[PDB]
Amino acid sequence: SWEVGCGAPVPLVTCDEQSPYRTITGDCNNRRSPALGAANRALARWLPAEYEDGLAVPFGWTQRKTRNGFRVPLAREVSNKIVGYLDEEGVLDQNRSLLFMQWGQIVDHDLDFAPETELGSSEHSKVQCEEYCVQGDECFPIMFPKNDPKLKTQGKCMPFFRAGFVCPTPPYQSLARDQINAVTSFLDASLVYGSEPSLASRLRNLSSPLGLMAVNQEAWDHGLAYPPFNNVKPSPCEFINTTAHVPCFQAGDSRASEQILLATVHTLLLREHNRLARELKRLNPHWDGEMLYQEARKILGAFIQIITFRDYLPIVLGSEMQKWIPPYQGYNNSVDPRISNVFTFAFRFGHMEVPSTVSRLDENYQPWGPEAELPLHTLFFNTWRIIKDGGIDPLVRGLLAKNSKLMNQNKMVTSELRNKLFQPTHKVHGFDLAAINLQRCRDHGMPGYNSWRGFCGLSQPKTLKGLQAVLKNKVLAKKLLDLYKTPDNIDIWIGGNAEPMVERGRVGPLLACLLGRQFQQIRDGDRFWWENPGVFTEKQRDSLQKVSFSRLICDNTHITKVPLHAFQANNYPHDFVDCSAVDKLDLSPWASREN
Ligand code: HEM
Ligand SMILES: *[C@@H]1O[C@H](CO)[C@@H](O[C@@H]2O[C@H](CO)[C@@H](O[C@H]3O[C@H](CO)[C@@H](O)[C@H](O)[C@@H]3O)[C@H](O)[C@H]2NC(C)=O)[C@H](O)[C@H]1NC(C)=O
Ligand SMILES: *[C@@H]1O[C@H](CO)[C@@H](O[C@@H]2O[C@H](CO)[C@@H](O[C@H]3O[C@H](CO)[C@@H](O)[C@H](O)[C@@H]3O)[C@H](O)[C@H]2NC(C)=O)[C@H](O)[C@H]1NC(C)=O
Ligand SMILES: *[C@@H]1O[C@H](CO)[C@@H](O[C@@H]2O[C@H](CO)[C@@H](O[C@H]3O[C@H](CO)[C@@H](O)[C@H](O)[C@@H]3O)[C@H](O)[C@H]2NC(C)=O)[C@H](O)[C@H]1NC(C)=O
Ligand SMILES: *[C@@H]1O[C@H](CO)[C@@H](O[C@@H]2O[C@H](CO)[C@@H](O)[C@H](O)[C@H]2NC(C)=O)[C@H](O)[C@H]1NC(C)=O
Ligand SMILES: [C-]#N
Ligand SMILES: [Ca+2]
Repeated sequence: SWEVGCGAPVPLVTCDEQSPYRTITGDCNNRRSPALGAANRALARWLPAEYEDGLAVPFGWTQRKTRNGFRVPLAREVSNKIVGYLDEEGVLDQNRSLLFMQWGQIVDHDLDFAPETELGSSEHSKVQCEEYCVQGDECFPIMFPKNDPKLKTQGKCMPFFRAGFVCPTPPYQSLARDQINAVTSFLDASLVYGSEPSLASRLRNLSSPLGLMAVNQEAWDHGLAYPPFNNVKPSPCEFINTTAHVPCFQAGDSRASEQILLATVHTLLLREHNRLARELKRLNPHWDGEMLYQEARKILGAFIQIITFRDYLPIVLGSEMQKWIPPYQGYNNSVDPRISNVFTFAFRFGHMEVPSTVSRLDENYQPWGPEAELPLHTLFFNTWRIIKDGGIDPLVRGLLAKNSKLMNQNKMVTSELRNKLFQPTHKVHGFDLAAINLQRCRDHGMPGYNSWRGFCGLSQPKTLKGLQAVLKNKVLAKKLLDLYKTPDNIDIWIGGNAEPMVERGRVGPLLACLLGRQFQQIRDGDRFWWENPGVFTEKQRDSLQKVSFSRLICDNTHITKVPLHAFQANNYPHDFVDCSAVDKLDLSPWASREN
């Protein structure tokens, strides 16, 4: 091999080994191999990387180089031809609420983040990439094709910087290049608490022995808290409304404010921790602050794993669920819990589930005000519509009463994301998420569609006729091959998402396999999985089975009408009940007695 002991982790940590609590970084989960699943380590490779020069140069970089004999097509062209559509009508998912899309994003943020590069405390190429579209070093621009309207209006490209990678931060030369996962691989609410000790400690309220998370001191939502403001300037959230001067929120994860509905769920989660910590202080007046924090935290981790595995996964994977995720049989220390590189692209099926608008509803679940429904592109990095325009309740009702967008082979990704995305570093609402997904697959050394079809034990299309049969669509198959010139070159993201959906699910066979095996691994390779004997007591697990997202809303908002099954499509008011009908989480089992 090339080094088995390489890298730039968090330095000096040692395992307690008989401690009830997860570490913040994820170290010490696996006794035998402590760094497994820890944050700031390389994403795992389930298959060897594919680079133009075998090591680090992505396909698409050199113009004369081919992949299997052909030029790879430009990400934006694939975007323009396959991914865009104009008419938003009829695209809604008739049996999935907007919360279905939004939870996907929460789970994702808990599992994987692959940061971009700097080594530019002040850079000037950071401007050579934007201003001039010059490829080079970590600038890998998305060039516009001939006849792209953004040419007329935007320039020659969209800037794009390669993903950070292990060992160093420098150009290098050891093993093939591996990207970093800056968060913990375990579903452990790292998105609320942080994945590094410094951020984790900054998010806490250490001014009092109550094990609380710090809340914003400038704004309140009917007596309920908001996260802290991230008071580092310049702020993306301030930039979108020079006048409101409302900054981004501070959470355990830096993307928290990417969009308003994401900021919203982060807020409920923060609020739930504090609720939990208060409740455990009435029950155990003798507990110190550290114990309150850790105990509340452990519960919150179990809520996220439960909602995810009991309510969310079954409706993404449908009939494939049991094929890839059998009933839990206990912790297996031989299982690799790392998130794989390919999963961070497979989990992006979610991009096709985002609708063009977001609504605010009032207490009768009717349009809230004259500007109730808003285009998604104005909600990127937008915290001012929250703080200054209703708080989170009207947003929360929207999440329950509105639908997600349905993946559709003819209508993939809304123009709100495909033409009008806002990137926190630049200043235009003019980027293309789809094109970015394609560029990123290449950046990350992904194998092609057929390599993954094979990995998953599925047939590999060698012909147009074969691709037609697999996609079950003549027209999609043909545009795809007019661009790629062989199924082997199709980027995993577009190939995976082009497959028709398995029965009672929302992803096709390939994605169901990639998703499925990954989820099986993080549950079975987790020493702190909630069902593993010894983590919780039996009585404690009997209480946890009764959690729901609907209850989380009742305890942390002023929404008083919710559905019993929040992920499916719900109509008001037939499918909405009063909060009193929804099970509460009983904490008596956490009552500790002295003698
Ligand atoms: C704005 C964005 C969203 C909502 C309006 C959104 C939504 C989702 C859903 C619902 C996901 C899963 C079900 C999901 C997964 C992942 N995303 Fe995506 N997303 C928005 C915007 C972005 C941006 C920008 C990125 C970074 C793109 C890049 O490559 O530079 C992004 C990424 C991801 C991602 C990979 C994360 C990682 O491992 O680094 C998902 C698993 N999303 N999003
Ligand atoms: C909207 O989606 C719903 C969930 O995807 C779906 O109903 C679900 O159907 C599944 C089986 O396909 C059932 O799962 C479990 O529920 C029963 C309760 O009667 C249990 O006893 C069984 O163990 C069973 O496995 C549920 O009945 C149901 N899921 C939930 C949690 O509600 C609807 O059919 C969809 N609506 C439409 C119009 O298709
Ligand atoms: C860390 O936790 C501290 C303890 O809860 C907390 O202090 C509490 O702060 C709130 C307001 O910030 C106070 O609530 C009071 O608000 C009005 C002022 O307009 C008063 O008139 C009322 O008495 C009301 O109680 C709490 O009194 C205060 N509690 C204590 C015991 O000091 C901090 O705010 C938390 N720090 C962070 C950064 O979140
Ligand atoms: C930047 O954010 C501003 C809010 O912080 C926002 O201005 C605010 O929004 C509207 C104006 O469009 C006003 O709402 C209503 O207020 C009173 C009564 O409540 C009405 O009489 C007004 O007619 C209006 O409908 C807010 O008062 C207003 N606040 C201020 C101080 O202007 C801007 O719209 C945001 N700008 C952009 C470009 O996003
Ligand atoms: C823990 O999971 C591991 C790894 O998947 C299992 O160990 C073996 O895995 C290989 C690879 O598929 C296969 O040979 C078998 O599935 C397993 N070996 C045999 C012959 O037992 C293992 O089943 C799990 N450990 C426990 C105790 O369940
Ligand atoms: C999406 N992040
Ligand atoms: Ca995590």
